[PDB]
Amino acid sequence: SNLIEVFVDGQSVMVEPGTTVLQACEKVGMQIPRFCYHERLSVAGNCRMCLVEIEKAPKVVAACAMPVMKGWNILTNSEKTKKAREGVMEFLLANHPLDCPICDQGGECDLQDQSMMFGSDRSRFLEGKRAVEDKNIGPLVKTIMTRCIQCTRCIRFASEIAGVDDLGTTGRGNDMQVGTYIEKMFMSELSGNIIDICPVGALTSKPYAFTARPWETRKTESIDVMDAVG
Amino acid sequence: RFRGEHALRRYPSGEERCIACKLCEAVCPAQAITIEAEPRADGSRRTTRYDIDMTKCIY
Amino acid sequence: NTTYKNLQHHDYSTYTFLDLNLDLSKFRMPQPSSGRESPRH
Amino acid sequence: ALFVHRDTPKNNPETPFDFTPENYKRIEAIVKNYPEGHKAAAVLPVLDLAQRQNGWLPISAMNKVAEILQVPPMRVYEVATFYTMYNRKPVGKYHIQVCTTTPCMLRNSDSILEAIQKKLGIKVGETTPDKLFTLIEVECLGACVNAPMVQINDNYYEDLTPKDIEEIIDELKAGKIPKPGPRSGRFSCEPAGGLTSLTEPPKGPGFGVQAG
Amino acid sequence: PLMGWASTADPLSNLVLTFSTKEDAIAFAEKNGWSYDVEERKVPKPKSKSYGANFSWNKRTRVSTK
Amino acid sequence: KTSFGSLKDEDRIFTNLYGRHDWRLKGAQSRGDWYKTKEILLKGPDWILGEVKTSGLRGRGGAGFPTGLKWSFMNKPSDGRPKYLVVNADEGEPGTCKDREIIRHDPHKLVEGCLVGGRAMGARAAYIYIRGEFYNEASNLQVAIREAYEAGLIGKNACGSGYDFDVFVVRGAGAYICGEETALIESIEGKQGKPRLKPPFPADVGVFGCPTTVANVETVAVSPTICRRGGAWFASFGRERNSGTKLFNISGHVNNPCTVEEEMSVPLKELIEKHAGGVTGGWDNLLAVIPGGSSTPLIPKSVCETVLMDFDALIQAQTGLGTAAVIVMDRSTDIVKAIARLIEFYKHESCGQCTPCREGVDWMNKVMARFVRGDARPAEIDSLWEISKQIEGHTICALGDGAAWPVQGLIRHFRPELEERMQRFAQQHQ
Ligand SMILES: Cc1cc2nc3c(=O)[nH]c(=O)nc-3n(C[C@H](O)[C@H](O)[C@H](O)COP(=O)(O)O)c2cc1C
Ligand code: SF4
Ligand code: SF4
Ligand code: SF4
Ligand code: SF4
Ligand code: FES
Ligand code: FES
Repeated sequence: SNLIEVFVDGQSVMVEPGTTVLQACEKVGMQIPRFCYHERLSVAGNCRMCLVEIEKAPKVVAACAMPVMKGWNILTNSEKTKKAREGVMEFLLANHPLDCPICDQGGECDLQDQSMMFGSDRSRFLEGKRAVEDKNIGPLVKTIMTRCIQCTRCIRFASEIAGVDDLGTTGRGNDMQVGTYIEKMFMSELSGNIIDICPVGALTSKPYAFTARPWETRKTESIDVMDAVG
Repeated sequence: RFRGEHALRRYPSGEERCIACKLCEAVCPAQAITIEAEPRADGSRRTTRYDIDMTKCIY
Repeated sequence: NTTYKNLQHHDYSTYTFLDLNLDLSKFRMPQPSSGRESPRH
Repeated sequence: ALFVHRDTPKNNPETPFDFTPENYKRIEAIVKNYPEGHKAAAVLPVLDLAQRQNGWLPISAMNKVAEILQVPPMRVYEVATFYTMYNRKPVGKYHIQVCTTTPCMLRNSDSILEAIQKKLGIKVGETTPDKLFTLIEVECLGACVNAPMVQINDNYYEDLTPKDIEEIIDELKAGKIPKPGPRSGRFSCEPAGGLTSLTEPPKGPGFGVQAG
Repeated sequence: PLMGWASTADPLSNLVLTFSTKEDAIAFAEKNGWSYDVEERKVPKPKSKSYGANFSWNKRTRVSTK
Repeated sequence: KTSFGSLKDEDRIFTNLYGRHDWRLKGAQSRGDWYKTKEILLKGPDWILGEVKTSGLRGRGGAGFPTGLKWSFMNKPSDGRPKYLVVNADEGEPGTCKDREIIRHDPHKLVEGCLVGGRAMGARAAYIYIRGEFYNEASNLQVAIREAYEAGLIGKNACGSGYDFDVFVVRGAGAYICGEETALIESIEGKQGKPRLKPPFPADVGVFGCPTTVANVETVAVSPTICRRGGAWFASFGRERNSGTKLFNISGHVNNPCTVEEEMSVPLKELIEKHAGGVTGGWDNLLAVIPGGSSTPLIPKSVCETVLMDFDALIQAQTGLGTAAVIVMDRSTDIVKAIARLIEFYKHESCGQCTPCREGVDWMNKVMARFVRGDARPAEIDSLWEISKQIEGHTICALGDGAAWPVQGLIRHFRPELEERMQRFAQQHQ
């Protein structure tokens, strides 16, 4: 009845065909750490944090965009899984500036939480650290593109949901700006949703900008007005 | 390294040194720090209110 | 042999590729369509 | 290297740009190469046609390519900023590219750079105080079996030395473009001495065929 | 009115009681006396995503930007 | 078993590599092309796949997968969508000069190979992706395709068969990863040129979504002579697994640098000396020899006194053989400077999908610049070994692995020269 056996960490589970490895690991409750996978957008393999080891295999595969063959056995806490995660984390924190005090996602970043719970302790990379000139996406969205990790999730969101097609990658190598080439104010509907999509503090809110910090403000359930959907 | 009568420093020939990053409010074990932040017209992130109770302060 | 049989490419100007591409327009397979004329119809 | 447009009024649309109808006939042929329903694949050759119809491409040209091929403009901006033919800054009539990576550098490339440099005066990246001699160094052009090599517009030059650099630059100043073959013997990639490779004439049709 | 703080007449407001099932939550709320509104737990929907359908031929799932 | 041999004429796969013969359809027919090709088209793709798998054509282009198995992967039962053949004619890997020579001098043999490959899998069209920097040779290839269509040779009723087939030429725009296996496919589609992930292989999703296959110009150009000449005669050259003829391109610090055709199995010293002059200053003057090009670690002199030019032999020497770029470097040359410029090449030509190759090529270029100046301590060269371990095997494409290999080969073999450089800078700065 369309069932495939996957042994997540030895424990067996039946999984429908076609789904990714990460949906199976979330079917058993695990979380493989991730930056450019998102459960509402198309799957791209840019961030490379999502790597996981399959038993009896030389290479380390990407759990975001790997279909399920018959009878897997997946090690989420093996040796080279942890070595690959600490490696990718040590690459990501190189060209990322020292802005964690002045940043706006300082309580709710993902580089910080994953560099705690998966990454290394001592750093390296004595010299370098590129800096990119920031843009002006809109008067509603403050934009510091120095903090960008080029995960390409704002672009997939704009193109597949907002339908605007204004955000683009430009350049090669380290020089990959993510933005509008023509100084154009990205002004459309659902433009506010892009600040929750960007996982690092690059595309942040303009009126909220420097007024709070998320470990103090308490959360409360509520229902919208002014829209019939609520 | 004596501890008592804390005050805010400022830059050499410059502005206030604080950022309102709320690290001190997060770590204050007496919960004596009260920070309210606003940016000024220049665009640098700053404060409005930085109130300490010396009565609550265990130092 | 000792005589170089190129210099046919000695006098290729700028637009010669696209001019030959225009010259090869006919006798060509009819380019099978696929539903819509574009991903945005 | 200025990956933001920054209007610069020689740019800053609308700058007057238009195609000859013969180029419209070209674009008809190029779009008819590709299967119908995927008309967005002709952006690269049509944008190359715009590059050769107007020696450097403005933003009005990218907008016009987007209007003809009915794509969004931002994909055209991505394709134009990604590749290396599409020099977005304006360049001159001639365009010197000195190719140096490893074997070009390993066969004394810097003498060619200094020979260009003191024959022309201006340094890399920028240009002369008129048109037609924008100088850049580049990565591999694919003729590694020869000298550090010289590309002028759609033309190679292989197996050089600084005196041939001076000859080529003075004849380009005269306007008479030289022959685009390599210099100093071995007119193609040959062992320059006794030619110890194939010498006998080829056998022609049916030399040991089996189950044709 | 002397500093600009948030005074409150609320002892019970700063509580949170983390539980593990809805049944023990309802049992504790009915036992200890006060009223209760039990909301719902809303799981993420199990979808099916596919890179191969992100690169399709005739369908409209053509991302055109990666 | 011929003991690893050396090539002799009349058995070369393609003559007229130097342009000395008449180039036209008339000249190709005099040389022996388009001979009995209708009986090759009218015999069946089972025969061509059996012939290619029998001959043992090891695939060229740097990957090294066997070509017969890939063309057998293209035997999906036919659906409502067509099938494509993409002939990859780029030259990156500085040292290459490989199929520039073929695509300038004998394009009719490329049209041979693409027609036989299109018949070999039921393909419908052949897109030939040429490098953008090869404009004169692209016009020559257009002239060859024009004369092929004008003689009624391919097109509708290809060689008198009932099998239509067409060839299109896409000029590139200048890149290096457009030479890859799948960023090629996105460069055809009119996107920006970036690779795709591997779990969709091109035999399932390819050029706009149709199952296509990508083939190097050497494999395509050898592919008609495998069919029109003897069955497994191609495997009479060298060893058994990796066999046949290969171009060898000897550039750099050799006397009269050139390109030759030889056997696959051939000793390296005989390759260097007996076909392209000699090493400048005798054989003893050479410092190192890199085969393959820029995606292969180096070989010191004591190893290359013996090791022949085969895939498995160079893997036993722990260097993955790329494509034919067997170049040398002299004792009087800063190999640290040459390899640091090669890392600057990888920084100039690499996209930025993956965080590992992007950030790692950044660190390796800054660290190799500091080692050219000698501005560190040996813990830094050990950390360079650590990062070159961590980049390799965690990317989309093989450019990250290719950026990790020569740094590894340098740290494996020329350790004390780096120690001497850093000692010199310490003694001068102190
Ligand atoms: C960085 C890189 C460079 C490549 N360069 C070439 C090249 O110059 N020519 C080529 O045909 N394929 C090139 N390829 C693609 C692969 O070699 C591909 O497998 C090849 O086109 C066909 O392989 P095969 O001959 O083993 O079937 C390159 C791939 C990568 C990752
Ligand atoms: S985005 Fe995250 S890592 Fe970057 S400055 Fe902000 S909190 Fe720090
Ligand atoms: S701006 Fe944010 S969402 Fe967009 S690529 Fe950068 S990190 Fe990702
Ligand atoms: S908020 Fe507190 S910890 Fe942060 S900069 Fe100001 S004084 Fe320092
Ligand atoms: S490893 Fe680098 S060059 Fe290769 S796909 Fe990833 S980002 Fe691009
Ligand atoms: S989630 Fe798999 S690569 Fe980012
Ligand atoms: S490096 Fe100059 S031609 Fe290849």
